[PDB]
Amino acid sequence: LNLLVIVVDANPIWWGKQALKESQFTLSKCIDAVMVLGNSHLFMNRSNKLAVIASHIQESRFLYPGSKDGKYELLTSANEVIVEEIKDLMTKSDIKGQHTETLLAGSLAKALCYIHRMNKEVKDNQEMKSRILVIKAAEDSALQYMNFMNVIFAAQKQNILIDACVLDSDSGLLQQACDITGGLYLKVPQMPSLLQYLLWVFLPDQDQRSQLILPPPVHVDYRAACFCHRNLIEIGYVCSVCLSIFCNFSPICTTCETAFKIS
Amino acid sequence: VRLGMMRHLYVVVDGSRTMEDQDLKPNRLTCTLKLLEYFVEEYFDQNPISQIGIIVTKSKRAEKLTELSGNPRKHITSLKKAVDMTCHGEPSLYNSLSIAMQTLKHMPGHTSREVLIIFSSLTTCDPSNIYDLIKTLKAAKIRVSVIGLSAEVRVCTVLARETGGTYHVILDESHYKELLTHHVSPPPASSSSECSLIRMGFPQHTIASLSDQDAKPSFSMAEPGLTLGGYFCPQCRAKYCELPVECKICGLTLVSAPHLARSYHHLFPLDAFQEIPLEEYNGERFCYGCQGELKDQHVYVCAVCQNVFCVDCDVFVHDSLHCCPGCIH
Amino acid sequence: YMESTVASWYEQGILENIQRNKLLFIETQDGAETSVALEKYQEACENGRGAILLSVARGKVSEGIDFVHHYGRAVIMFGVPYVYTQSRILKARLEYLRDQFQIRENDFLTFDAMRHAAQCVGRAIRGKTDYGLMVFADKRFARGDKRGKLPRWIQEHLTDANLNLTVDEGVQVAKYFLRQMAQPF
Amino acid sequence: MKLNVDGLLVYFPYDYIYPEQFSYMRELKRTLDAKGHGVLEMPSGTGKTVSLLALIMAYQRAYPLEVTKLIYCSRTVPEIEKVIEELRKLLNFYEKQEGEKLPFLGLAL
Amino acid sequence: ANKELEEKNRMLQEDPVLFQLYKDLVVSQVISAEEFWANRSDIIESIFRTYPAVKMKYAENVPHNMTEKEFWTRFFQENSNAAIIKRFNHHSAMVLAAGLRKIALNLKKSDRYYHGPTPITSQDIINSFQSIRQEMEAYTPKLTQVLSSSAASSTITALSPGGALMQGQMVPNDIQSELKHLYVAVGELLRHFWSCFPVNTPFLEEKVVKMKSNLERFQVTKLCPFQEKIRRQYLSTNLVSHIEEMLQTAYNKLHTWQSRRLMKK
Ligand SMILES: [Zn+2]
Ligand SMILES: [Zn+2]
Ligand SMILES: [Zn+2]
Ligand SMILES: [Zn+2]
Repeated sequence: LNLLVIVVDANPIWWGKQALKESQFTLSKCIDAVMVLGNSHLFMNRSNKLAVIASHIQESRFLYPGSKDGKYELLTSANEVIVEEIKDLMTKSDIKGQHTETLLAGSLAKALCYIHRMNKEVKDNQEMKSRILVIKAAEDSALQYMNFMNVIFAAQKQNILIDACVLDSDSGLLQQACDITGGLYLKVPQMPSLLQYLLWVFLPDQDQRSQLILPPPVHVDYRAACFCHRNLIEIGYVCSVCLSIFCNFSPICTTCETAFKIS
Repeated sequence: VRLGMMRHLYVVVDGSRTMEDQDLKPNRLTCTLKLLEYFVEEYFDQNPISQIGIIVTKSKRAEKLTELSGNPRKHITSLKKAVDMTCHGEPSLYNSLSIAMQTLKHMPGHTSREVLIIFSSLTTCDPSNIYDLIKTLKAAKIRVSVIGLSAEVRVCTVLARETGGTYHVILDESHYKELLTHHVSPPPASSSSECSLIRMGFPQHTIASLSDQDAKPSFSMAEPGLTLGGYFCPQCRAKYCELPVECKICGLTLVSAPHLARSYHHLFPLDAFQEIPLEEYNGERFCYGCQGELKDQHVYVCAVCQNVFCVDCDVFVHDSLHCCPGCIH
Repeated sequence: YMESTVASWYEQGILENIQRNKLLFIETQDGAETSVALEKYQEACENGRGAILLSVARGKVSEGIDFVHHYGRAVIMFGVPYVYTQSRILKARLEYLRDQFQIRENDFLTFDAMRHAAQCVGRAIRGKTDYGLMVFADKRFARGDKRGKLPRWIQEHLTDANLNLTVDEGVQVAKYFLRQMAQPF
Repeated sequence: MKLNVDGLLVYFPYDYIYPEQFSYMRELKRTLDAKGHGVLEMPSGTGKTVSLLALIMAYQRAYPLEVTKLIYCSRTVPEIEKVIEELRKLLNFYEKQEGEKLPFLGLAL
Repeated sequence: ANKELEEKNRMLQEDPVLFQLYKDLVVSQVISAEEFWANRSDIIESIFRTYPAVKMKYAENVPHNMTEKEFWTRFFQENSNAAIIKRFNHHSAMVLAAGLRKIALNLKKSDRYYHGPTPITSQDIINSFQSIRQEMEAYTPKLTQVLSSSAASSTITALSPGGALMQGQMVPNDIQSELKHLYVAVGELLRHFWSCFPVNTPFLEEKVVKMKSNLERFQVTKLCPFQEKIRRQYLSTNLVSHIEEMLQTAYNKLHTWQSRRLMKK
């Protein structure tokens, strides 16, 4: 079976900027597209299961743990729960000018441990191939690099595919993240037609991904820079403690304070 | 506590007759090799900059099964090949340690030279006394941490404690897994250990410039066919198939930023979360980590974020993720 | 008796296999050879070769020497130590004890055997809590009288479960006990 | 390590003593108080020497007239050397505790 | 002793690649071969080391009008009872003699890791927050709003190989071996040329060898382009330019470091 997890980056600052701009695309339509994708994923098979996480500047919250219109009961429950919870989360939110960058590493950590819990609980008879369909919507924060890299490596070890679906911006950190675990990287330039991209590129599971034509991976610039400048550097002088990429040879690296002996 | 991020480790395996004895459920040698494959892969996955080397000792002679390398697959293939090894003879600690010392003597001072002798047959027939070699080992600051099997060998006990390594004996297969997984992590740097800056090079993946114009065809550098694109070197300018790898010309380590980032969690260990069985005014039925009801009388909490985590959440966080999800916020 | 057993093992292939597995040293009446053999035995114990020191219970080496950690780790007792029943000095010493102080001849003989065995087997526990096992390859020790006359500290540790283990079972339990003692406190 | 033995207070150099040591010391003090010859057995090759010597020294301090001196015999000279080493360690510990030299003499023939 | 000659004879045919490259360095007469190497049963043996008496007997009784089978036969061949014990004691002693030959870490800046090497009004947040709060008072518009046929067709055309977001030769075989061999030769000589190049080595005897190696660079790169010319004039297809980059970059390093040395002087 397959356990899909949709990590939606519903950043109020950026989505409300879109709302003020009165652009055609809106967070409501984005949520509807994600809902349709999840419904289709479960539609694929009974054993398949899904979950949803929404990201905010403060924290990240799960959007998912009759036939009034003649509807499938389970998908109806999914629609109702996600709609109600997303509206509640968006309506209620404190204001903090100091912190405005969208948070994604914590949401991904929650997704990873949730997948681990489900893998533990599920019977050993059936093998579960989990996936994380990250949908970024705003620029990433520099300070989150370390934790995001930790969670990416944990996902690599635990065999989960991070399929990135960044839109309106190309996050180098996120493309690097999905490249490590082999997840697909699609940058949709037509936001209104986003759902067609999901039902083709992302929706097919790892089982059938190899035997299918999908957009080629984007080249990844594995840049390095010294802690002085944050500029690209091809040669780094790291020590045996900090393991930090530096500018030039120095008597002692500041982040270490070690008694380096010249020679 | 200072930790040596870069370490050249030699896993000395003994092809002694005693390995024939099937003390463990499968053959002893087969079990050791099967688990050592996992150890090698996990060691590379937890220390990309580091490198490993296997010396197989049998019939009083030690042979380098695989030289130092940064490619786990090559070592894994060597293990699979060695699974069928005859396993007849008697080991020689002097021979094995001398081979390891010969290879590690020219290694850089900054890196931590380490040896893990998986000792199976308690006997040690050597051409020369090993107590003399112990002095050279201490002078060369090569850490040696023996792991004995079904025997508390006295010479190896003194070897480990004098050279700074640790000595252990296998209680069972499950404890063997724990021992090797523990040895995976970098050892703390002691007073004798010294740190020094090491030259590093960061290559960038490159492909055909524009529609195969002014292309850079090349086959490989350690039956490789032509490659349209790949990794390169700042100085070698020689195409490399996979990273990280030591330069075949420069002698400088080529490694990308994520490989280095993989080792920061060692510098930043996660403080253990106090285990409180009682609810302790925790009215949140759903576990914050996994958003699942706490079916057991156990809770974990940090000293900063003060969040709630269940048994599985805490175990996974301290084992693999090496960072607290909510406490990241 | 030691020489006869050694000769039989030499005629068979057991002795060569023992030599391959570990070095073998033997005791002789001459003190110079005894001292040289023990000096080499200590170095063998220090090194990984190991050593198997064959000696006699009445030998002066047994009483003089003291075995500590990584020395005489496993003390093997081949046969209950009994003096020859022909030496007439012991006949006076023994029948006089029977006549006066009223000690049975068999009682005193078994006492002389058990005291000697305890002397020659109690060295491994010298001090510093150094592990070690004492194996007595003789069904006679399994008899209640021998166990009763055995020192209290050894006997109380001894149990009926391991009282009369077969050779293979004894080897397995020795391996397991050595495993347990290998790990730290 | 000062042990409040039933008879009196007895100094001891090492940090801890096993319950068998307590039993040994109390039985030995009982024999000395009775001032009658007796026999006892203790397993450990070492440790018995230090416990016995400490108890005898403390008893001598408490009742110097009761016991004139201690005559401690061992099988062999190489063995009795270890005993004199133990006695030297005990005397150094007691001298450090007291802060000054005391009229105590100990020797091996 | 002609130890070098013996080693050359040993490796003449045992290892093909080593001798192939060493010979190649001389085939075009590039440099002298001196610098090449300048810069870079059981039972009888056990008895031999076990019994010194057997060693002396072998030395005195070296095969002379006799046979090794007879020598083997001579091996195995209360007075006898004590001899056995004495023999084990002496033999174990001889074996043993033969085996016995005569910091807590502290840091001042940790946020540098939080923002690693990866590179990079107030009322606007309020306006966006309120607008997005009022955005989703209506939900479940999926019936028509989420997607439209025209946009779907445009997306499929884009996913087509000629569309956006979807961009979309082993002819030579024998040339492959020649290219591999040339690359191996370049690696072999670049190894010694770069062995001490990165290190400054401000010593006379240390710098002599780098000067000699730098001249050897000219001398080898003299012959490389001739084989390049031979290969080039075949089809003028599938250009091999990666080899040129190594030589040109080595030359650039050589000349730049020469200029730096002159500047330091
Ligand atoms: Zn540092
Ligand atoms: Zn290079
Ligand atoms: Zn949980
Ligand atoms: Zn926390």
